[PDB]
This record gives sequence, structure tokens and C-alpha cells, in this order.
Amino acid sequence: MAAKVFESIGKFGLALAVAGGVVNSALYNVDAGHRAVIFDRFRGVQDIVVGEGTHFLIPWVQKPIIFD
Amino acid sequence: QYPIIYDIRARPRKISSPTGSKDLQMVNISLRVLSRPNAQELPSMYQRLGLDYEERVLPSIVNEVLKSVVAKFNA
Repeated sequence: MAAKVFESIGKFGLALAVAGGVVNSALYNVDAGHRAVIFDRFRGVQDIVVGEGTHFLIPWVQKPIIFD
Repeated sequence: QYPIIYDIRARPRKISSPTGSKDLQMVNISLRVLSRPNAQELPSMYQRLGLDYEERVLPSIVNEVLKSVVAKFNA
């Protein structure tokens, strides 16, 4: 029983780490006064702005464009 | 919230200007100005002007005013 518990714990931790990495990559700290943008390929770049907060992108397609 | 401590305590400044005076004499005239910041609209101050605001303001206005008035005034 213990081995199954340890294996499940490890699997859950691995999934959690993957999620954390994904979220951080989709983040650029909007350092005070850093209005970035969100960016894709279907339309170019969304005509909407990332205000002066850490408004968020979807990864790798918004290569973090941190317009200061 | 980044309220990086905005020092309203006076941080002095001085600016000079070489001007072509009324007689086209190259007259170098100085001017010491005593500037302090406000509190009622600091949000825009830090948002736009960031942490450093006084460094972003005085020189051009002081130079232009000195140039104009000195060109108006004979030595």
C-alpha cells in the first residue's frame, strides 16, 4: 500500500511542477509601468493591451513583449 | 502596490544657459530653482514619470526661458 501512495504522490508532484512552469512562462512581470501585449498568429497581435498589471499571455506565441 | 518612497523632502537643482543676448553677446547666465513635488497627483507621477521625475523636467524649460529673456535684455 505504501508504494502505491508514494508513486501517486510523485505523479501529482510532477504534474504540479509542469503546471507551475507553464504559468510562469506565460507571465512577464509587468514591472511598474510595463504594459505588455498579448500576441498570436491567427490575427497577429490582439488589438487589446496588457495594462500596467501582469495581464497574461498564452505561451510561446506571446514571446513576452514587455513594452515598458 | 509599489509606493517606492517618493522623497518629497527638497532635493535642490541649478541650471545655466549660454544665450545670444540682445547685442548678440554670448552671455552665460545661471539660475538656481527651488522645486518640490506634490501629493494630490502622485499616482500619475510614479506611473508615467516612474521613480525619477525631477531629472525628467527642469533643464529644457529653464534653458528656453533664460534664452528668451536674455535675448530680450541687454547686458
